[PDB]
Amino acid sequence: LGFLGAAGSTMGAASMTLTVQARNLLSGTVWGIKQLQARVLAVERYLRDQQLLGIWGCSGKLICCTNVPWNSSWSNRNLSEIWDNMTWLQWDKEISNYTQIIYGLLEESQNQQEKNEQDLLALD
Amino acid sequence: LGFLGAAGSTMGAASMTLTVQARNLLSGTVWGIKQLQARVLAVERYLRDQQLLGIWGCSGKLICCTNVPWNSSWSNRNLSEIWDNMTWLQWDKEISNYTQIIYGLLEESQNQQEKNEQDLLALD
Amino acid sequence: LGFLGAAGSTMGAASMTLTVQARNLLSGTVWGIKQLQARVLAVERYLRDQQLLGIWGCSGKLICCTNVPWNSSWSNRNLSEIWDNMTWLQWDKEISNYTQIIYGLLEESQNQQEKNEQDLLALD
Amino acid sequence: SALTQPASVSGSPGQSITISCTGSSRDVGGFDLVSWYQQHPGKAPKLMIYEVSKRPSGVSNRFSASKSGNTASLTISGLQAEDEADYYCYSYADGVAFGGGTKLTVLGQP
Amino acid sequence: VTVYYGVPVWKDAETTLFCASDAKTEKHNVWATHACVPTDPNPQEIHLENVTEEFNMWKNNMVEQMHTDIISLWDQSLKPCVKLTPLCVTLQCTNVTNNITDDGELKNCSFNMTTELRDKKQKVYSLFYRLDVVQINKEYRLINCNTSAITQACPKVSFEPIPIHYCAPAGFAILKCKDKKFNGTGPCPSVSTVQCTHGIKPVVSTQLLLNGSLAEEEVMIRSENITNNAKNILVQFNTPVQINCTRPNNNTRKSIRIGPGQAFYATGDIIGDIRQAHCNVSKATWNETLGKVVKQLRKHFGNNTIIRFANSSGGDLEVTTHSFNCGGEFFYCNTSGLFNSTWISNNDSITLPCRIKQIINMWQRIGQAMYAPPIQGVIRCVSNITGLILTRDGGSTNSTTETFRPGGGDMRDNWRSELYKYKVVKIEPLGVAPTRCKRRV
Amino acid sequence: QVQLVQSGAQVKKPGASVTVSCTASGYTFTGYHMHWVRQAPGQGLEWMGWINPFRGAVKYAQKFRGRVSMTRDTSIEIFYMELSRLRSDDTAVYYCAREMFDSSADWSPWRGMVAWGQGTLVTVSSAS
Ligand SMILES: *[C@@H]1O[C@H](CO)[C@@H](O[C@@H]2O[C@H](CO)[C@@H](O[C@@H]3O[C@H](CO)[C@@H](O)[C@H](O[C@@H]4O[C@H](CO)[C@@H](O)[C@H](O)[C@@H]4O)[C@@H]3O)[C@H](O)[C@H]2NC(C)=O)[C@H](O)[C@H]1NC(C)=O
Ligand SMILES: *[C@@H]1O[C@H](CO)[C@@H](O[C@@H]2O[C@H](CO)[C@@H](O[C@@H]3O[C@H](CO)[C@@H](O)[C@H](O[C@H]4O[C@H](CO)[C@@H](O)[C@H](O)[C@@H]4O)[C@@H]3O)[C@H](O)[C@H]2NC(C)=O)[C@H](O)[C@H]1NC(C)=O
Ligand SMILES: *[C@@H]1O[C@H](CO)[C@@H](O[C@@H]2O[C@H](CO)[C@@H](O[C@H]3O[C@H](CO)[C@@H](O)[C@H](O)[C@@H]3O)[C@H](O)[C@H]2NC(C)=O)[C@H](O)[C@H]1NC(C)=O
Ligand SMILES: *[C@@H]1O[C@H](CO)[C@@H](O[C@H]2O[C@H](CO)[C@@H](O[C@H]3O[C@H](CO)[C@@H](O)[C@H](O)[C@@H]3O)[C@H](O)[C@H]2NC(C)=O)[C@H](O)[C@H]1NC(C)=O
Ligand SMILES: *[C@@H]1O[C@H](CO)[C@@H](O[C@@H]2O[C@H](CO)[C@@H](O)[C@H](O)[C@H]2NC(C)=O)[C@H](O)[C@H]1NC(C)=O
Ligand SMILES: *[C@@H]1O[C@H](CO)[C@@H](O[C@@H]2O[C@H](CO)[C@@H](O)[C@H](O)[C@H]2NC(C)=O)[C@H](O)[C@H]1NC(C)=O
Ligand SMILES: *[C@@H]1O[C@H](CO)[C@@H](O[C@@H]2O[C@H](CO)[C@@H](O)[C@H](O)[C@H]2NC(C)=O)[C@H](O)[C@H]1NC(C)=O
Ligand SMILES: *[C@@]1(*)O[C@H](CO)[C@@H](O[C@@H]2O[C@H](CO)[C@@H](O)[C@H](O)[C@H]2NC(C)=O)[C@H](O)[C@H]1NC(C)=O
Ligand SMILES: *[C@@H]1O[C@H](CO)[C@@H](O)[C@H](O)[C@H]1NC(C)=O
Ligand SMILES: *[C@@H]1O[C@H](CO)[C@@H](O)[C@H](O)[C@H]1NC(C)=O
Ligand SMILES: *[C@@H]1O[C@H](CO)[C@@H](O)[C@H](O)[C@H]1NC(C)=O
Ligand SMILES: *[C@@H]1O[C@H](CO)[C@@H](O)[C@H](O)[C@H]1NC(C)=O
Ligand SMILES: *[C@@H]1O[C@H](CO)[C@@H](O)[C@H](O)[C@H]1NC(C)=O
Ligand SMILES: *[C@@H]1O[C@H](CO)[C@@H](O)[C@H](O)[C@H]1NC(C)=O
Ligand SMILES: *[C@@H]1O[C@H](CO)[C@@H](O)[C@H](O)[C@H]1NC(C)=O
Ligand SMILES: *[C@@H]1O[C@H](CO)[C@@H](O)[C@H](O)[C@H]1NC(C)=O
Ligand SMILES: *[C@@H]1O[C@H](CO)[C@@H](O)[C@H](O)[C@H]1NC(C)=O
Ligand SMILES: *[C@@H]1O[C@H](CO)[C@@H](O)[C@H](O)[C@H]1NC(C)=O
Ligand SMILES: *[C@@H]1O[C@H](CO)[C@@H](O)[C@H](O)[C@H]1NC(C)=O
Ligand SMILES: *[C@@H]1O[C@H](CO)[C@@H](O)[C@H](O)[C@H]1NC(C)=O
Ligand SMILES: *[C@@H]1O[C@H](CO)[C@@H](O)[C@H](O)[C@H]1NC(C)=O
Ligand SMILES: *[C@@H]1O[C@H](CO)[C@@H](O)[C@H](O)[C@H]1NC(C)=O
Ligand SMILES: *[C@@H]1O[C@H](CO)[C@@H](O)[C@H](O)[C@H]1NC(C)=O
Repeated sequence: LGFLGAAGSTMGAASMTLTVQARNLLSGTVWGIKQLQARVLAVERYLRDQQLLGIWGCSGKLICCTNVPWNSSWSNRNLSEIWDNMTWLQWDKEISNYTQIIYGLLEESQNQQEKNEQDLLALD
Repeated sequence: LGFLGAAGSTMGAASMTLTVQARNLLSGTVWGIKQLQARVLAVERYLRDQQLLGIWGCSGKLICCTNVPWNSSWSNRNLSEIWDNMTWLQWDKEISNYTQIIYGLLEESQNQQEKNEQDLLALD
Repeated sequence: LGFLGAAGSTMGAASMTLTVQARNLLSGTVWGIKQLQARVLAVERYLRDQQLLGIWGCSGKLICCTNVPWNSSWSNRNLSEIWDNMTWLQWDKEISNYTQIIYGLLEESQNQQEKNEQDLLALD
Repeated sequence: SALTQPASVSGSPGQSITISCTGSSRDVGGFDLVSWYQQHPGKAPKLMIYEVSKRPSGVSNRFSASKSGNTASLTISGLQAEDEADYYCYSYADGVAFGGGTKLTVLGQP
Repeated sequence: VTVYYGVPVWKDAETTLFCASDAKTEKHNVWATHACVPTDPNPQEIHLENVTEEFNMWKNNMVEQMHTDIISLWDQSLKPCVKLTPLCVTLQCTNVTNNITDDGELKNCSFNMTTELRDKKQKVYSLFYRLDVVQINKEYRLINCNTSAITQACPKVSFEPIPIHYCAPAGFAILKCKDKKFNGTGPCPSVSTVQCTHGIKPVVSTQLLLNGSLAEEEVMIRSENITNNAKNILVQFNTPVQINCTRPNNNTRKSIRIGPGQAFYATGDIIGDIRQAHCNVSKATWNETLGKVVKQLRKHFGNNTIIRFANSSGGDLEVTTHSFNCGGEFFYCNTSGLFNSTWISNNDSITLPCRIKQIINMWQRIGQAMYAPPIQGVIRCVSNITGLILTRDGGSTNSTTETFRPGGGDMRDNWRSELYKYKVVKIEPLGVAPTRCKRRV
Repeated sequence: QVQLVQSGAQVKKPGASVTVSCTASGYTFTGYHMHWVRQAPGQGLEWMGWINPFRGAVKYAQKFRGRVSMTRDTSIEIFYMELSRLRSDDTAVYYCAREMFDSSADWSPWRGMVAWGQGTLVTVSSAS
C-alpha cells in the first residue's frame, strides 16, 4: 500500500507489507551540503539496520527464526490478542521497555551461544 | 579478464568473470569535494544493488534461482538461443524495458509467498 | 572485552570475542567536515570488508569454511603450533605477504567453481 | 489589586509563619505562575522565591511557598533579622497584576 | 522470538531535510531555487487508515530548520553582490516637493562617490526616501551607516517566492494531517504519508499571510495556548482576500559607478507625478472575512463577548505595519483601517498608505544590512490574504471585551502557517515479535 | 553581570510628557523580555508593559494605553519609556525589570523578572 501503507492494519495483514518499506528504505556549497549529509545519514542508518540484523542469528531479510524463549516480563499475552487485536504502533509503544536488552540477549544468547554451538557442532 | 573484461564474450563464458567486477565495485575544498561526492555516490549505488540482491530472496551472490515462472513471452527463444546466441549487452538492450516489472514481480511473488510458507512449515 | 578487547587472548577464547568488534566495527564547515569524512570512510571500509566476505564463499559472520587447498607457502606448520604457539598478531605479521593471492585463490577457485557446480546440480 | 494580601505579620525569630496570598479562582487556582517578591525599604524589589511549590537559586531554603487552592501561601522558615522588609505577592492572570503588599516584623514589636 | 525487517514503525525525530523544486526561467539563480533538485514529477500521496499520530506544530522542529535555511540562503545569495561601504558619506539632501503635502518620503540627496579612478571623484544625486536616511547635525546620511555594512542585492537575482518542497531523506517520512478540523495539537484522525510537502511560497510578511495556503475551508484560530496573550494568535482563512498593491511612482534607475567592477543603482528623477504607494483591499470581502474570523474567535473566548480590532500597538516599522515585497522592493502598509472595527454580538475598497523603504535590515541581524535596488517603472502586484498574525491584548478583572491587535515580527509564525500539517518521522524497520517458529541447529 | 542603570530623578508639571532610559549590560540584548514596573511611594506595585527586543514588540496595560510609549535602540543597547499626559498621581519611582528566561520559553514574558534596575523617581507636582 506504499511506504508505511499498512501502518494501521493488523499485524497478520501487515505480515505481507514488509517488502514495500524494506524497498523504500534507500529511496534510490550550502543548501546543497544538506543533500550530502542527509544521504550519508541515510546510508549509515541503513547499515545500522543491516548490521543489527546480520549480527543477530537471522542473516535473513524481512523474516527470521531463533532459539531464544520469551521472557515472561515482556507484555505477556496470547497469540490471538497480540497478532489480531493489535497493530505494530501500539505494540512497539508498549514493548520499548526492554528492546535494548531484548536485542542484547537476542544477540548474546544467539550469536555467542546458538551460533557458538553452530561453530562447535560444525567444528566437532 | 579484469573489470568488465568479458563484456563481449558469450554469457556461458561471461558467467565465469562475474566476480572480477563484483570485486571492483568499490575500488577501495573544491576539486577535492568531487572525490567525496563520487565515493558517496559509488557506495550508495553499491548498497542499492546489494539491497536489491538481498530483498529478492537470495542474499547470495553471482547466482540466484527463484520460484517465480519465467513466461515464454519475455524470452521468445530457447536455452541455446539465449545463452549462446547473444551476449549480455544486446540481451539487456532487448530486455531493458521489463526490468522494473521483472524485478518487482520476482521479488514480491517470490518473497511474500515462499518466505511466508517457509515460516509456516517451520511453525508446526 | 570491548572493541579490540581480546586481542591478546589466544584464539581458543579470541574466537568468542569476534561479535564484539563486529558489532562495534562501524561503532553504531571545518572542524565538522572531518566528522563527515571520517564517517564516510568508516562506511566505505565496512562495506569493503563486507564485500570481501560476500565475494568469498562465506556470506556470514565469525565463521566460514571452504574447499580450496591451503598452501605451505602460508606459514607451513601443524595445527597445534599455529593455534597454541602464536596469536593472530605474529602470524599475520608472517603471512601479511600473501594476503592478496590467498584472497584471490579462496575466492575464484570456489566461488567461480563451487557455486557453478551448485547451480549445475540444481539444474538437473 | 486583583490579589488581596494581609496587612502585616508579627512575631519573634526562629519559629515558622505563613503568608496567605488569597485571590480569585482565575488567578491563583486558575494558573500556576504565582510568585513572591522581597522589597527592602528604599531598595528595588528582589525575587525571594520562583513560583508556587518551586524554589530558585540565590535564595535560601528558608522560603517555602505553595498555593492552597484559592489561597496561595508563603511560609518562611528560620526567621532572622535580614528578613525585615516588605514582601509583595505576584501572580499571573493576563495583564500582569501585583499584590498590595505584605509587611512583616521580626525580633521586634508588632 | 522473531525479528522482522521492514516493520511499519515511525518515531518522532529531527533530521536535515533537503529540497525539491519544479523544473519550470533561471533568471540568474533565483533566490529560492538554484541548486535545488527537481521535484517528483508525480507526487504519490499515500493515505492511511487506523492511524493516529500526536501532531504538535509548535514543538515542531521543521519550522526552525526552514527559518535557519532561509537565513543562510538569503546570506548566501546576498554575499557575492555589490558591497555598499562607500555610500557612507555626507549627503547634501533637499526636499523635492513644492506644494505642501503633495507627496518627506522623497529626499533628493546630492553627495560624493569615488569613480573608477581613485584619483578622481564624482558628484552624483539620488532620490532617497525619508525612512532610508537620518539627519546629522541639512546634512543626511544612510540610516544603517553606523550599525552595519550596507550591501546592495545585485539586481540580476529576483525576490520571487518560488514554491519549495522539503523532502526528507531515505529512512525518514513526512506525515500529513489530512483531516479537515485540525486544531494544531493532539491526535489526527486522518494521517497520510507523502514524500514531501506541497509548493511552499517562502513569502516575507507581517500581520497578513500573503499568498499562503488557504486549503483550510474553516477559519481555524491557532496558537500554542489560547489563554496566553503574549503568544501570537495564528489565523488561517478559507476565502482569499484580494489586494491591489501598487507603487504609482515611475522610477528610473541610474547606474552610478562605484567601480572598479562595482555598480550602485540609484533612483533617477521620477518621470511623472509624485505619488505614494497605496495598498487597496475590498471593503466588503474584508468585512465578511472579519465576520467569519470573529465568529470563530467567539468559540475560544466565552459564548458572546465584545471583540475589538485596533491598529498595531507599537514597535519597529516592520511590526507596526505590513512588511512585504511586491515586485522587487520592500514596503509597508500601516493597515490601520483594516483593524478598527469593534463587534459586540454581531461598493468600494479601503485604501492604506504604503511607505517605500529601499534599505532593509530584515531578520534584525545587525551584522549585515541590505539595500533593495530601485525597480524601473510602475510596480503593480495582486496578492491573496490567507491569514492574520494577531496578538491578544491583556485582559482585566472583568474582561467582557477582548481586543485583538496585529503582531508578528518573529518570522517563525510566517513559516508555521505553511508547515502546521507536516512533520518528519524516522523509520525503524527493526522489530522483534513472538512466533512459534524455530531455527534449526 | 546584569545591571540595569536608569536615568536620574526628574521633576515635571502635570500635563507634560516624561521619558526615562534604562540601559542593559552583560547579557544578550535581543533575547530577554523587559518588564517596566511603576511604584508610587507607599502603595502597591503596578505595571507599564513588556518590550520584546527582537522587532520591538510591546504590550501595554489597560489603564495606561494612550499615555505610555515604549521604544528601544538595539545598537546602543538601551531601553526607552516615554510617558505623556502626566497626572498628579503619576509621581512615582519607575522600575525596569529584565526577565529570567529567554523569550522562547513556555511562559517567558510572564515569568518572575528576576533582574531589576535602580529605579528613577519622577516628581509630578503642581508646585513649581
Ligand atoms: C502573490 O502572487 C501574485 C501572482 O503571482 C504576485 O503578483 C504578481 O507577481 C508577478 C511577479 O512579481 C508580477 O509580474 C512581474 O512583475 C515584475 C515587476 O513589475 C516584472 O519585472 C516581471 O516581468 C516583466 O513584466 C512586464 C509586464 O508586467 C514585462 O513588460 C517585462 O518585459 C517583464 O517580463 C513580471 O511582470 C505581477 O505583475 C504580479 N501581479 C499580477 C497582476 O499577477 C504577488 O506579488 C505575490 N505576492 C507575494 C507577497 O509574493
Ligand atoms: C546609529 O545611528 C542611529 C540613527 O542616528 C542612532 O539612533 C538613534 O539613537 C539615539 C540614541 O543614541 C536616539 O535618541 C533618543 O531618541 C528618543 C526617541 O523617543 C528620545 O526620547 C531620546 O531623548 C530625547 O528626546 C526626549 C523627548 O522627550 C527628551 O526628553 C530628551 O531630553 C532627548 O532630547 C533620544 O533623543 C534616536 O532616537 C535614535 N534614532 C534616530 C533616528 O536618531 C543609533 O543610536 C546609532 N548607534 C550608535 C551606537 O551610534
Ligand atoms: C534632484 O536634484 C538634481 C540636481 O538639481 C536634479 O537634476 C538636475 O536638474 C537640473 C535642473 O534643475 C538639470 O540642469 C540641466 O538641465 C539641462 C540639461 O541638458 C540644461 O538646461 C542644463 O545642462 C542644466 O544644467 C540637471 O541636468 C539635472 N541633473 C543633474 C545630473 O544635475 C533632479 O531633477 C532632482 N530630482 C528631483 C526629482 O527633484
Ligand atoms: C495552556 O493553557 C491552559 C489553559 O487553556 C493552561 O491550563 C491551566 O489553566 C487553566 C485555566 O486557564 C486551567 O483550566 C481549568 O482546569 C480545570 C477544569 O478543566 C480546573 O482546574 C479549572 O476549571 C481550571 O480553570 C487548567 O487546569 C490549568 N492547567 C494546569 C495543569 O494547572 C495550561 O497550564 C497552559 N500550559 C500548558 C503547558 O498546558
Ligand atoms: C564633494 O566634495 C567636495 C570637496 O571639496 C565638496 O566641495 C565643497 O562643497 C561646499 C558645499 O557643500 C562648498 O562650499 C565648497 O567650496 C566646496 N569645495 C570645493 C573645493 O569645491 C562638495 O560639496 C561635495 N559634494 C557635495 C554634493 O556636497
Ligand atoms: C494608531 O492610531 C493612532 C491615532 O489614534 C496613531 O497615532 C497618531 O499617528 C499620527 C500619524 O503618525 C500622528 O501624527 C499622531 O501624533 C499620533 N497620535 C498619537 C497620540 O501618537 C498611531 O500611529 C496608529 N498606529 C498605527 C501602527 O497605525
Ligand atoms: C516611465 O516613464 C518613462 C519616461 O516617460 C516611460 O518611457 C517612455 O517614455 C517616452 C517619453 O515620454 C514615451 O514616448 C514612451 O512611450 C514611454 N514608454 C512606453 C512603453 O510607453 C515609461 O514607459 C514609464 N513607465 C511606466 C510603467 O509608466
Ligand atoms: C494607519 O496608521 C497611520 C498612523 O500610524 C495613519 O496615519 C495618519 O497620518 C496622517 C498624517 O499623514 C494623520 O493626519 C492621521 O491622523 C493619521 N491617522 C491615524 C489613525 O493616526 C494612517 O491613516 C492609517 N491608515 C489607515 C487608517 O488606513
Ligand atoms: C485498517 O483497519 C482495517 C480493519 O478491518 C483493515 O481492514 C485495513 O486493511 C487497515 N488498513 C490500514 C491502511 O491500516
Ligand atoms: C526473562 O526476563 C525476566 C526479566 O525480569 C526474568 O525475570 C525472567 O526470569 C526471564 N526468564 C523467563 C523464563 O521469563
Ligand atoms: C514501554 O516503554 C516505553 C518507553 O519507555 C513506554 O513509552 C511505554 O509506555 C512502556 N510500556 C509499558 C510500560 O507497558
Ligand atoms: C568472439 O567470438 C568468437 C566466435 O567464434 C569466439 O571464438 C571468441 O572467443 C570470442 N571472443 C571473446 C573475447 O569472447
Ligand atoms: C508473466 O505473467 C505475469 C502474470 O500475468 C505478468 O505480470 C508478466 O508480465 C508475464 N511476463 C512474461 C511474459 O514473462
Ligand atoms: C520494451 O517493450 C515495449 C513493449 O513491447 C516495446 O515497445 C519497447 O520498444 C521495448 N524496448 C526495448 C526492446 O528496448
Ligand atoms: C594471555 O595469553 C594466554 C596464552 O596461553 C591465554 O591463555 C590467556 O587467556 C591470555 N590472557 C588474556 C587476558 O588475553
Ligand atoms: C602454495 O602457493 C605457493 C605460492 O604462493 C606455492 O609456492 C606452493 O607450491 C603452493 N602450494 C603449497 C602446497 O604450498
Ligand atoms: C614478508 O616477508 C618478510 C621476509 O623477511 C617477512 O619478515 C615478513 O613477515 C613478511 N610479511 C609481512 C611483511 O607482513
Ligand atoms: C524640508 O525638509 C525638512 C526636513 O526635516 C522637513 O521638515 C520639511 O517639512 C521639508 N519641507 C519644507 C517646506 O521645509
Ligand atoms: C485541539 O482541538 C480542540 C477542539 O477540538 C481545541 O479546543 C484545542 O484548543 C486544540 N488544541 C490545540 C492546542 O490546538
Ligand atoms: C485588483 O486588480 C485585479 C486586476 O485588475 C482585479 O482582478 C482585482 O479584482 C482587484 N482587486 C479587487 C479587490 O477588486
Ligand atoms: C460589515 O457589514 C455589516 C453588515 O453585514 C455592517 O453592519 C458593518 O458595519 C460592516 N463593517 C464595516 C467595517 O464595514
Ligand atoms: C475605524 O473605526 C473608528 C470607529 O470610531 C473610526 O473612528 C475610524 O475612522 C475608522 N477607520 C477607518 C479607516 O475607517
Ligand atoms: C490566491 O492568489 C492567486 C493570485 O496570487 C489567485 O489567483 C487565487 O485565486 C488565490 N486563491 C485561490 C486559491 O483562489
